[PDB]
Amino acid sequence: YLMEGSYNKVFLAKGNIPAESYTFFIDILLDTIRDEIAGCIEKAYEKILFTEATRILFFNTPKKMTDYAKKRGWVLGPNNYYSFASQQQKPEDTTIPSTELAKQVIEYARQLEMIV
Amino acid sequence: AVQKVVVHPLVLLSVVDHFNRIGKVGNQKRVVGVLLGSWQKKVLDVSNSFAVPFDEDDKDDSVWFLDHDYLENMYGMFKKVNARERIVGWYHTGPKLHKNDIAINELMKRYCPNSVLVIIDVKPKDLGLPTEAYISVEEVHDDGTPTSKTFEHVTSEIGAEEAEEVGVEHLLRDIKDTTVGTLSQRITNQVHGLKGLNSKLLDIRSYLEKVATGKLPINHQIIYQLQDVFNLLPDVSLQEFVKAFYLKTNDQMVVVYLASLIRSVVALHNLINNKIANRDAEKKEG
Amino acid sequence: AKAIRDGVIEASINHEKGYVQSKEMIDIYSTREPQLAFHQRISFCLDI
Amino acid sequence: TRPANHRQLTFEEIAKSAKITVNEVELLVMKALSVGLVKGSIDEVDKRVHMTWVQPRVLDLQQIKGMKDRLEFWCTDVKSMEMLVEHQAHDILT
Repeated sequence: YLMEGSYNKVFLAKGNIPAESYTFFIDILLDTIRDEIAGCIEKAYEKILFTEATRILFFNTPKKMTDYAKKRGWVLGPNNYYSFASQQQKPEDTTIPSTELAKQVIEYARQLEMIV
Repeated sequence: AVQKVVVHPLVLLSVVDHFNRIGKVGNQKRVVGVLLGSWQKKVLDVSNSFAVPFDEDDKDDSVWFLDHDYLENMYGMFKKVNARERIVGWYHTGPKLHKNDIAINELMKRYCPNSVLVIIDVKPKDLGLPTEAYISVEEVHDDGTPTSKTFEHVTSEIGAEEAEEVGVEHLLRDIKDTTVGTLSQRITNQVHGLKGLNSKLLDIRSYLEKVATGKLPINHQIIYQLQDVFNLLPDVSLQEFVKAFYLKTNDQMVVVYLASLIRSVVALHNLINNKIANRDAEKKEG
Repeated sequence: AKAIRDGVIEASINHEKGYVQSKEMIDIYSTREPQLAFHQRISFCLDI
Repeated sequence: TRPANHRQLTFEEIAKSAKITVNEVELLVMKALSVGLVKGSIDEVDKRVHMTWVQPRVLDLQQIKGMKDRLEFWCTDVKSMEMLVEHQAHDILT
């Protein structure tokens, strides 16, 4: 269930143990998905109020949303999570194929006429 | 008016052998001679030449002499042996543009209208062609002198001839990077080409030496073209120019992928043509 | 959410409304994948 | 003044730097193109003009410092890219 996007079922398995305690393992299991929800806040979402993504983890209203909201963006505003969905800078690169392809063209010319 | 020049290796060596035959003076002597030949279809031609007797003293270097009797008689011999051959101009040995080569051309302009000169090289080293020709233009312009005249270099190259290529290719016998395939352009203009851009890059760097220290005339007619270089500097990588570049490249490796796909099958057919020469020969002969 | 995390699908979700929008991504041609599909097989067909 | 980056000005900027109204700047720039002091194109709907070629002017000993510097690192691009040519194209011809 950790393989796919099954989150809620994993947090249902957090507490539904028939075998033994498993407490130290579901506390690592807690942190390693805390930074995973704290990762998947970073999409091209819209404005989310201070209830929805406030309750996607396991909290009502502590300052843990101040810990995440000052940790990453989606800044604390008037019931607002700010979307800096930019993804703008990296394209329009002619020079990198004009270096790599400039290597690979001559590398095509090496095993083309010269005897090996 | 004049498109370009055509220079033969026979006259090209036929100046340097004169530099050998007056190289016994040791001190200083320039090979100045009369350049003979034609020009047809506004294409300048250079076939034959000789050299005129010339001396020059360092003090008061505004004095030249050409023996015009020697100019008349040997050229009359040359017309008599060859009525097709005629005058085309003159030449000097041209290390570094000696000063009498502003009025040598005015001295013998009465023979050829475009009495063109040719600067040659006696110590051959460059990354290009050490063959030069100017053209005479005079100017009554606003600035400069009222009587002003400055030579302008028409482009220069070595024209060939089907007769002379037998002797040229005979006299090479040294190295010749023929079998022009995927590699000859790579070295004649891609290794050598960017280094051809090196010298033209470095030449405006050589003009650049006058920032506050060099010669006294500043720009006037140098900087409109320099401004036009940075102005006409090509397009940056934002447009579909990028996407059309990817498009046609991505079209080109289709063709390369096709022929590359054919070649291995060709050599596979050549492999089966060898296994038939293996198995049906080893049992027969032994 | 993890389908945007792991790569697969790229575009946005309107979690407030409900709809998941997806852009029309055409002209993968200029994008430098089929040159790699070439280059995997150029050198390999030269190998055979 | 504008670099080779954009050099794309607007009719509001002509109305600012020349204090002349919106309905006359096109009659100005058609005359500039007819004289041929400038060479560029005119958009009307986005109110911008793609100026390409300008009449070349004169300059003092300060602009040759900038043209000097823009020449300077343009040398090492030819050095750097030709360096790959002689290195990778080494064995192709001796």
